[PDB]
Amino acid sequence: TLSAEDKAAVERSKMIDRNLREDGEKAAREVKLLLLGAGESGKNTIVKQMKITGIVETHFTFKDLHFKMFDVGAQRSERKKWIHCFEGVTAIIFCVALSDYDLVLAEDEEMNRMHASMKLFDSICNNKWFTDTSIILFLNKKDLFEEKIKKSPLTICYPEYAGSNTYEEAAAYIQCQFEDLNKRKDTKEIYTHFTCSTDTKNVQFVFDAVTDVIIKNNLKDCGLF
Amino acid sequence: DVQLVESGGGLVQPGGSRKLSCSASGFAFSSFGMHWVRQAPEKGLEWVAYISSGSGTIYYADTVKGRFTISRDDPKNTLFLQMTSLRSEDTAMYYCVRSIYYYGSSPFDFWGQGTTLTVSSGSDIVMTQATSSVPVTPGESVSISCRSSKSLLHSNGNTYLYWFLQRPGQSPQLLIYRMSNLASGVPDRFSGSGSGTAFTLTISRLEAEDVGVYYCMQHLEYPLTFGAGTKLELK
Amino acid sequence: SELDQLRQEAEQLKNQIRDARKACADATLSQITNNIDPVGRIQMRTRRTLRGHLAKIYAMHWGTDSRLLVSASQDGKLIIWDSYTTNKVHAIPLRSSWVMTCAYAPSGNYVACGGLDNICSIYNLKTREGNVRVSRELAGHTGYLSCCRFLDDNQIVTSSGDTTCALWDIETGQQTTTFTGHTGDVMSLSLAPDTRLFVSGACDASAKLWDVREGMCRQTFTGHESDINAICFFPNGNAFATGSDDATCRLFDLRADQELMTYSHDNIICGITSVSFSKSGRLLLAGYDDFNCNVWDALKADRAGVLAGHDNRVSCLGVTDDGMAVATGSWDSFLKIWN
Amino acid sequence: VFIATVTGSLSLVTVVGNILVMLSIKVNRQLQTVNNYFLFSLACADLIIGAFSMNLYTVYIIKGYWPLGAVVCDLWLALDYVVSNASVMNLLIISFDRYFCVTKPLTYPARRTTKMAGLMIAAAWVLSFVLWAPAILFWQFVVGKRTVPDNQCFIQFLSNPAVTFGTAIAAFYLPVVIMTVLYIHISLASRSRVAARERKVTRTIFAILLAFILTWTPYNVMVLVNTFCQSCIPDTVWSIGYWLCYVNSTINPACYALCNATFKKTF
Amino acid sequence: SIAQARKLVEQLKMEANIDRIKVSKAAADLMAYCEAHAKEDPLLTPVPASENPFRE
Ligand SMILES: COc1nc2sc(C(=O)NC3CC3)c(N)c2c(C)c1Cl
Ligand SMILES: C[N+](C)(C)CC#CCOC1=NOCC1
Repeated sequence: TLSAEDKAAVERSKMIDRNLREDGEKAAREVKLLLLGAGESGKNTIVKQMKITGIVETHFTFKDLHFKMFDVGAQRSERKKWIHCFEGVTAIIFCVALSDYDLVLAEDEEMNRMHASMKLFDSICNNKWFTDTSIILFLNKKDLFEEKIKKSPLTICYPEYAGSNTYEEAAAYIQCQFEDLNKRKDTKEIYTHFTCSTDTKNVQFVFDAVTDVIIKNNLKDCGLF
Repeated sequence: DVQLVESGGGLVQPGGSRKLSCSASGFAFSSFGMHWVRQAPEKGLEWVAYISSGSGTIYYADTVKGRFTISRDDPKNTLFLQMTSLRSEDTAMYYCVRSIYYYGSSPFDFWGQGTTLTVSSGSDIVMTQATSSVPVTPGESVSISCRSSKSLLHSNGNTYLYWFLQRPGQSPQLLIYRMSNLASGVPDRFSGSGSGTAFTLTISRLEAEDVGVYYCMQHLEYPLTFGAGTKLELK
Repeated sequence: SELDQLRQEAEQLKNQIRDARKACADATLSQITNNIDPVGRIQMRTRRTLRGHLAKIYAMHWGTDSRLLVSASQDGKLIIWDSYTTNKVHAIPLRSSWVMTCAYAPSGNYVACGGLDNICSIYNLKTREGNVRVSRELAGHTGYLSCCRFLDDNQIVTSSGDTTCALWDIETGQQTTTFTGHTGDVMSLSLAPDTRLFVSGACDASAKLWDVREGMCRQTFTGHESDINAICFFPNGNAFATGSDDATCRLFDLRADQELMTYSHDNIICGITSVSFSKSGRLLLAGYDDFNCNVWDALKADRAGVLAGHDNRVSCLGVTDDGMAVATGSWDSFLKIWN
Repeated sequence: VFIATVTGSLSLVTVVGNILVMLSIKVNRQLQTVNNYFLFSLACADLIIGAFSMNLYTVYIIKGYWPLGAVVCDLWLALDYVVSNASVMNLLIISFDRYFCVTKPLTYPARRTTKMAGLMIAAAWVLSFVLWAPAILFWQFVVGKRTVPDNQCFIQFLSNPAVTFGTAIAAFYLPVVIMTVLYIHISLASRSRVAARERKVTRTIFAILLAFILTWTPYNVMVLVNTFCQSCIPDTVWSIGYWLCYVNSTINPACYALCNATFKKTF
Repeated sequence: SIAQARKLVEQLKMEANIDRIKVSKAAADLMAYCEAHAKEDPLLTPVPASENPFRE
């Protein structure tokens, strides 16, 4: 049997257990989003909208729902060394600048920024750690894209494009070319918004998509899905 | 810094009631178990009550059982002892003692200053400190002996005996915890050596601040019992 | 063509090192230990199961006493456990929940942690106030901090994803020494028993031996086909073992300056996450992505046994200083004590 | 005695399936959830039905009469009707838990503890117990005499119309219409406002609802018609109805456990 | 990149010029260490249940 100090140590251990269980429950009730995208693709604009070295973390609460958002852009190491840490996030918010559809990369000659963002989206969406994780896709800078789409056609990026040079058709084509990179259509859903800078309609879209993801997770928990 | 301040003493009519308070500052109060320990003026220390961290475990001494109620309020960092139907024997100086319990911890490490309470008018382990007084001179090694009626060595290899020093006019100070381990801030000249039921506390190269009364305490079983104390004085 | 001439001189030096390594390799390790008896079959049972972590466990380190261990999980919590009684001695909340390594000081007074925040946090355990406080935050790495080990209470050596190792003075928070030379992310380190030398394995399929005082790379070891996730020293200090992503472990020797043994089996293709040795060095234990741990005869390269008790990836493992037990921590949020 | 062999095999499938569900929840750490406690309780009730309730009805149909006794008959009836109502109540609170999870995904799992799961399981078992057990054990005392024949083993108050309709409405018709309304609202709520998911969950909803209807309905409709006319229903029909109620407990893992792919692997 | 090239060349010089012993000697020394501490390894040979803290 135990001595007095052993019994008090067991009682301290059980108090630690109860504090751990409470902290675990409060951590479980929060929403965690992983923010990804190419450099200078509008990620900062998204962070400023949501807000109102190392891993940047953003705390914001919308409609009595708490959101942590993790920006990992300052990690210069290769992605597969640390991406497995984000296996259990609620969603991946992926930012793509539309205005980069005609701008060549400055680091590498004769390589396009839009092809690089599609290859990054293909690497993330089909990663073995994110089989069930959903993607909220934000297409930034749609007014600069509408200004550029009048003078520069989409055919310089997508030579197989068969539509016109108008805004909406080209935007729908870029949306379809990002959503058809999803190999795992059944296990994950991709939500797309055009990042309109009016009446805070982006935080509401994130809220709606996270609510849909939580509904699907509850359906998987209850055995119905 | 760590500080425990007691209040609520004074002169009480016999059979009355009073409530002692101990305000804590400078440490994480809600992670420490707390004890009330009394000290009748002629006599030595006597354990009164204990409330655990989180208030899940409460123990009392037989003398005070049914009359006294220990409690803690953790947001205000305060410890209460509600004493009902006081007797003449209850007249003593009362200390709140903090004690934390994990592997390698040092319980009974800090004692409050104490508040004075004046009242006008079988299976417990018995610790024996046979020699009450020892005359000593500075620079001379000295041994203090304690003897327990029961074996204090547990089956986990720990021996639960503690050595405290009470300097004249001050609160008791923890010197040795769990037979041989020495405490934080205690000089290395103190040393505890015991073999199950006989314990020795050695003070090599005695200094002027080593005089006072030395108490041995067991912590194997509740109620915690103290020795009668061995006094060291100069010349 | 100064650049090309130094490339030819570098290739000539590499050829000279390769020839000098083949000169001093008369026999193999298998040819010498062909006459010693095999260790038999090692059956280790799960004595204790430490429960409490609510996310994946990324690291664990044993204390010198061998009764206290620290574990780190991604829920933001370092737990300090008592192996013998399965009691939680401490629970430390982390400011950043993205932790990848933890260390226990040899004195027992401090723990360390670090990860994707590029900061090694040093926590004081023996505080007068009774809680665990952040004693130091060491910043200066520009990549994720992958491993840290205490030398004493005042010095610590960290490895990071910025292809550099660093020796820090804790009480002034300054990088005393910076170790450079690795071209890929340094994934693990290990300290010698005298703490004069340390080895580090990086994502460039190479391991470098570094002097701690003079701050230089003494020897470079190649042979692995992919990223060296784990590294550990043999108990004498004259050899180390590397665990990599090519499903092989390799035993290198500092005095012979080359690879001595390869530990691989055709049935196991998963990469190694953690390696350690027994107290005598006869057994080499390796954790794998196949949810199991393999015990290898370090002198004969036979699989001495299997530790199979985890439902997810065995992320970390350690052996006590007396060699009494092996702790394996895994992504299934449990640690298990094996004996 | 071929019927005894087939019904013994059915009992064996029921017991092993319930044991497999319990093993799946206990052995595997990743399945110890608040949602799976209700499945645990349901598989324990179905284990009770398969182990004890089925066997006594087997010897009853093979012999053709009940020679066990009159006290053991009342204990069997009380045990079977309380465990069966507990099974129906566990299904009803599974419907309520799923409804609240889908309709309020952001607030309901925050206020759903293990204490509320235990409270609703306890409330379901206590409500089934006080609905069935006192009326069946004490009905002969309340009227002072036992009018049930010694040979046959059935409930005395099944001939009284008022108590028959009250028990049928409370035990089955009200929970089945609450389950139908709640599961229909689960199907509608599942649709992505922001589909393969909707059609898949609509299939699983229709599967479990059709299973519950086609098993539990013929017994209740025989209960309702028997009270007015004793002579109408032969004992053969009665056996077929009882066996359908039993096979519901048999195929409870088939409809609930298999849909969740973790249990399919763990089997 | 002449600075990095000449630093890599000096690194390979200072790694080439070290003294190396023969593989057979180092293998014999690892075997001698493994047999010198055989009885001190609890993993190699199981301790008694009373001696084992975790078993007891
Ligand atoms: C005439 O009234 C009744 N007779 C019977 S006979 C029977 C049965 O199972 N008989 C077959 C197995 C042998 C019943 N369950 C039953 C009931 C409920 C009534 Cl009310
Ligand atoms: C006992 N049996 C399984 C044959 C039917 C029953 C019962 C009690 O529970 C409910 N009453 O009627 C439907 C469910």
